Parts: sequence; C-alpha cells; structure tokens
Amino acid sequence: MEMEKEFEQIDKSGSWAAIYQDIRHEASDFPSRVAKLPKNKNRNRYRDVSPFDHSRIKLHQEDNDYINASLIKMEEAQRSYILTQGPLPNTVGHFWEMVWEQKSRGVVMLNRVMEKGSLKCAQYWPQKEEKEMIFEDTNLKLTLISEDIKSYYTVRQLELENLTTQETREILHFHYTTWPDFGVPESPASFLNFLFKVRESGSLSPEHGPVVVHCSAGIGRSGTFCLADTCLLLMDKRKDPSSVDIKKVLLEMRKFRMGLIQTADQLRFSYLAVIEGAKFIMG
Ligand SMILES: O=C(O)c1ccc(N2CCCCC2)cc1
Repeated sequence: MEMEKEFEQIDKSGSWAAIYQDIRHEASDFPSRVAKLPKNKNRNRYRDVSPFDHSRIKLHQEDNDYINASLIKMEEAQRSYILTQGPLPNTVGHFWEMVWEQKSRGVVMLNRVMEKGSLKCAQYWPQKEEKEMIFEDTNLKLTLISEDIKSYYTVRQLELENLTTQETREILHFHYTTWPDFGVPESPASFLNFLFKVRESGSLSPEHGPVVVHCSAGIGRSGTFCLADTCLLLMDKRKDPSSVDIKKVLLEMRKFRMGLIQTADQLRFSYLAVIEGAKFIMG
C-alpha cells in the first residue's frame, strides 16, 4: 500500500502495536559474540543492546578492538551510517578514535546528557573554547571552536587532533536538544528541519566517511533519524515514489543493528516524518 493512506488505515483501526510486533518477529537475528566477551562488559551501556559481529565497527588497535557501534550500509539509497550508544566514562576515547579512523565529518546527538534525572551519556565534548579535552588512552585532543544555539538544536564546530601525527580535522556536532523525556514529538517539523541542516553540511555525503549517530542506546531515536533520511532519498531516486515501503526499509536496516525503532509510537512518528517531509521536498 501507499504510505499516507496505510497511515490513516492504521490510525482508524488502532493497530500500531500489532504492526510493530510483526516487525519485531520478522527482524534478523545474527550473532554478537564479541560484544558478550567478559572483557567488554564495561564497554556496553545496556546488556540487551549489542552490535552484530558481521557489521560491528572495529577500532584499529591490537589489544581490544571493540566498540558498541554498527555500520548500516544502504545499497540502493547509496548512504551509510554508523549507529552507536552514547559514550560511557570509559569509552569516550574509543568514540573519538572511531570518528578519526572512519573519516567521519559529522556527529549527530539526539539525547541530552541528563534525562529523567539520570545520566544518559558522558559529557564527551568540551563546553568552553579555552578548556580543551585530551584523551590519553587514544592520544587525541579535542577543542571547541564555535557554538550556535538555536531553539530546537545546537551546532558546534570541533577540532580533532591526532597527537601522534599532528594532523587535524574539523568535526561538526549536530545536537537535537528538544526530544521529550517521554514519548515522541507532537509534530515532525523540527526534526525534519534538523535532518535538512545535517544534509546541507555535507556530513551525509559520499566524499566523507559515514556520519556517527547516537542517542542513549543507539537504536530508538537514532533509528528514526536514518530511517527517515533513507526513505526520503529513495522517494527522490525512484520513478514511482509511492513504491517506497517504510516497513521493508526498516527490516533491511535491522539486518545491520538490532532493535531499531523501540516503540510503536516511534514507528508512527517515523511514518509521520516521511509523509510530511515528502511534501516539502517538492511543495
Ligand atoms: O503517490 C505517492 O504516494 C507519492 C509519494 C512520494 C512522492 N515523492 C515525490 C518525489 C519526491 C518526494 C516524494 C510522490 C508521490
């Protein structure tokens, strides 16, 4: 079926939970043996969210190459994304090592450091120009260059230096600051505006390594971001845009990381975002 009318048919019939459970039942199951090794317990935020072995990002280290991060490679859309958990106190250096090694231009953050009164990820970037951060375990230096605070999101320019080689690179930090503590946003308009700002920066384009996207577990909000981006790109590329099937795209993405889209409300929000976004792309 088309998307917008499938949408009203699920709303009128109140069957979002049943649609979402079907997706969960049909989703891929692949091994995640490296994630579960005892030496990696303090590298995982949640025991039930792990990268598959076949798609995990490897750190360029011989001691321990593990990080909780996955490469989502979308062949028809010609887009790639790295989805990862919010960094932990003992993985902030690994996080920036990955950004460096994978040649990423942008980092997309969809959570606040504290939500619901608890810490959802480490404070992993510097908050003042004159107070830079040094990650001694991976030999990197990170400096805040500029910051632009808007009503729904903040964009930061960061300088990452590889202290071994003295090479430097400019990284863009895109921080969506207004996702509610509970539920999903009422309107997708600010989320779509944010997606378009990431696109306009070059961070999603083939001349750079994959964008790094995270929330707390790296599967819910993060899944919503890449699912909406890929569906809208496919609607522009195909002769028949009404052939784009958001449930099939989501199942393809779940071949590369488990659990993408965590609730039926996130599934409905993803439909809403793609539907509204497809009208703005043209008019
Ligand atoms: O009939 C439809 O459902 C339909 C869906 C998407 C669409 N596009 C137009 C071209 C790029 C943006 C969305 C056109 C038609």
